[PDB]
Amino acid sequence: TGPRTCKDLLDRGHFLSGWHTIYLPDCRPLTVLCDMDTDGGGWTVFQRRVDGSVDFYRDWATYKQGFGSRLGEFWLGNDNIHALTAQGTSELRTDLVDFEDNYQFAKYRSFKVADEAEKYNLVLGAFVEGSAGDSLTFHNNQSFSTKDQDNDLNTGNCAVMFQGAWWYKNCHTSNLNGRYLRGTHGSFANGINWKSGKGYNYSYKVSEMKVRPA
Amino acid sequence: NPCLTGPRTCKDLLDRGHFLSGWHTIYLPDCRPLTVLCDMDTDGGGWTVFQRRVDGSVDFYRDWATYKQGFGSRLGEFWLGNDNIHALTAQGTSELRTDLVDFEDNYQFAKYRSFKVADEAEKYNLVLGAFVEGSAGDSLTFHNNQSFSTKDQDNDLNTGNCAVMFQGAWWYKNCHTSNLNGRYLRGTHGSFANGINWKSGKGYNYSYKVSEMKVRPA
Amino acid sequence: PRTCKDLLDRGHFLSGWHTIYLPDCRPLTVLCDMDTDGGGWTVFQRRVDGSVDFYRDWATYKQGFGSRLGEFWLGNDNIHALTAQGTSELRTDLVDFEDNYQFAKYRSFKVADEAEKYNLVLGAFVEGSAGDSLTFHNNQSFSTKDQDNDLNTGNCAVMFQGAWWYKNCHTSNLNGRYLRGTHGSFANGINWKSGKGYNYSYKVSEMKVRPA
Ligand SMILES: *[C@@H]1O[C@H](CO)[C@@H](O[C@@H]2O[C@H](CO)[C@@H](O)[C@H](O)[C@H]2NC(C)=O)[C@H](O)[C@H]1NC(C)=O
Ligand SMILES: CC(=O)N[C@@H](CS)C(=O)O
Ligand SMILES: CC(=O)N[C@@H](CS)C(=O)O
Ligand SMILES: CC(=O)N[C@@H](CS)C(=O)O
Ligand SMILES: CC(=O)N[C@@H](CS)C(=O)O
Ligand SMILES: CC(=O)N[C@@H](CS)C(=O)O
Ligand SMILES: CC(=O)N[C@@H](CS)C(=O)O
Ligand SMILES: [Ca+2]
Ligand SMILES: [Ca+2]
Ligand SMILES: [Ca+2]
Repeated sequence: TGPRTCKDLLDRGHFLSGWHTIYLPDCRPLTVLCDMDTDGGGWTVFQRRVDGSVDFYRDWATYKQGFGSRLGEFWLGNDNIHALTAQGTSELRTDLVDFEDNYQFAKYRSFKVADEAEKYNLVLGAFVEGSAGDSLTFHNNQSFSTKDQDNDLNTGNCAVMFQGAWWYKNCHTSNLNGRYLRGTHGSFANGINWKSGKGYNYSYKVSEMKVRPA
Repeated sequence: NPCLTGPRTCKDLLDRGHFLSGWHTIYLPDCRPLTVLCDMDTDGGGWTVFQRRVDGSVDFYRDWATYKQGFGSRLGEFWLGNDNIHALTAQGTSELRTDLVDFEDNYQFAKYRSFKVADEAEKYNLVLGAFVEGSAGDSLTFHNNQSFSTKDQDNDLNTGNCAVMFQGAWWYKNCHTSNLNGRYLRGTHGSFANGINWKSGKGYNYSYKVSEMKVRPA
Repeated sequence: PRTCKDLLDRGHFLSGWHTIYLPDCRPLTVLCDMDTDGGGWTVFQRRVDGSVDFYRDWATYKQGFGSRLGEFWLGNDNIHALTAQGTSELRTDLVDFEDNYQFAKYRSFKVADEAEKYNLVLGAFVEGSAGDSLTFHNNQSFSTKDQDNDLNTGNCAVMFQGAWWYKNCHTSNLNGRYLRGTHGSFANGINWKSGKGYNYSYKVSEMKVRPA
């Protein structure tokens, strides 16, 4: 048939990382970023923060379809992300870089997101390994919330209090779609924050969330 | 049959459900395929970007032939080329937006009702519609209905050579008030108006960090 | 389209990833430098920011590694395939941390297949402000940390943290560590000895081929 993941492509001898066009179960094309280097390679990347050039404080319609630049930061979009994580079993990996260049990460057994009707519900496996600690199981079975759509289990607005979008609760222990605040920041838990990573007051330089059939 | 069944613009591609910026190949009026950068993010999406400065890696002080055909890198800085820019904006009405960024991460912009450049025979004459809006202020209306000039081909209205004088390439009049193809001078410079300058923006003595020029069907 | 020069001829004036066809007609996406010295160069190595680790083994250099988005080594099999039929000039481009440019050029450039240990076959130096720091390495095997093929009793890949056609050991070390300017450490950076010497590591390095 044809390539359906970055796993396929790597196996087919595409060894350099970059944008490749894979085929959704639905088929229908869809060009994605492939990380062929990290942890044996073949990861499809749906989120990337690198320099704070793209504004992530976006609404529902935008997160649905995705936004950003293949040239920089981006969200692959929730419909795509669902299509992508729906049919085998993908394992999520997160990669975080502080402004020292100390890498830290988190690996998870499985990773699925429900369709838009299910509100892009997070179905997270269990923390495997990762020097950044588990700052995401906390958000299991919890709908995705955006500025123009409050779904969080909180009386106020998590998306707005911490200026981001996430599967918020009351509210978060992770906030990778938050403000790009450049290292330690006075403001509270509103940067690119990994609770168990560098706490609620440090915003990483680099954030990447990627998948790969386990 | 791909000339017939492909997209004509970055707008078409947005319509067909490409929401990420990047290089897509579109088909020009003469059926010729061309790979352009689509900015799908800014002010609505569907812009075809034709110039981009960002880090000063590419040298923009080039002769006529090179501006004609295009030069640079999809990976970074670039000019799409005068023939292409003309073919883009010939049959139809396209609006132009200018995006700018300084070294303290201020974003500004300027937008224009229409934007057309003639063919080479007409020396890529600029035909600029009215200023719509922008925090950058207007620094392009001044250059309306002027020829494009390079160092090795002078078509301005200055007794001298603007392109040489201000080390760029533009629809120079006498001489300029914007100079987005000037030297990558990195913030405030001591040299006069030879940077990537937008006069109503940060004047003749500050060169921006980023510049982008893009078109969308009006 | 069989090379980047073909593509330039067909009106592709911007540098970027295009897919060409290997002489056996296998497709391969390569970086085409359409700007330098007349354009048409297929790029097979690139350092620029120090984000990729170049201190790799034989398998990894054989197949290629890195990102289209940044730094990479096209892979030895591909570099062989590319320089297999005909004659290809080599250009080495170097940029320092004051943005000064230096280059080197060579009449011809060929690397043998894996059997002959990706042996280096180089033509005459023609010119370049970096000076000739590659001829010294002509007719040598490629070495990595795990497969030592040099003419030194020790391991050169390990001694100078890179991968090259090491003799005893090197006068160029472009796959060395990204050390960022002048370094006290001896000869283990992105080093071109006739250029900035054994103690300066360049900001940018590119190695490219084009039909002669
Ligand atoms: C664009 O500029 C040209 C000159 O390059 C203008 O030409 C002049 O136009 C006026 C009419 O208002 C004539 O009286 C002059 O004699 C013309 N000079 C030349 C050299 O032809 C032209 O008018 C401008 N066009 C527009 C649309 O403003
Ligand atoms: C905004 C951005 O990240 N773009 C750069 C990243 S290297 C580019 O590829 O030109
Ligand atoms: C951020 C980046 O890479 N630039 C985009 C704007 S979203 C572009 O104009 O192509
Ligand atoms: C022909 C042209 O414009 N290119 C020149 C600089 S003017 C060059 O890079 O050698
Ligand atoms: C990215 C590349 O290979 N070349 C660029 C700058 S070196 C260019 O064509 O201007
Ligand atoms: C190329 C290289 O060194 N690879 C190592 C890990 S980086 C290996 O697992 O064999
Ligand atoms: C966009 C960019 O320059 N980053 C490269 C670094 S080698 C990458 O994504 O791998
Ligand atoms: Ca609420
Ligand atoms: Ca003049
Ligand atoms: Ca040895």
